[PDB]
Amino acid sequence: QDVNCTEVPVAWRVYSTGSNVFQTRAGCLIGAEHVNNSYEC
Amino acid sequence: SKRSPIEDLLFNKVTLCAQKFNGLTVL
Ligand SMILES: *[C@@H]1O[C@H](CO)[C@@H](O)[C@H](O)[C@H]1NC(C)=O
Repeated sequence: QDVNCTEVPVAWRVYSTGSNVFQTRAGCLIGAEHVNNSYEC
Repeated sequence: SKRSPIEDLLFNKVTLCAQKFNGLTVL
């Protein structure tokens, strides 16, 4: 939450960097891919 | 903006910092 995540890996490890990283208003999410479609919530 | 003239007038009157400190967050 509320963290620009070019610098998360500063503090079981795949979820710290690498793979695909996404930027949302609340923060950013690691471990999910951002599709271009729209669905029910 | 996708608002209406009345909605636009309303949103321009609500107008009256506090970014983050001492564990104060706004979701
Ligand atoms: C996040 O950081 C990168 C590089 O550190 C910068 O290019 C980007 O504009 C920043 N984004 C925000 C929302 O601060």
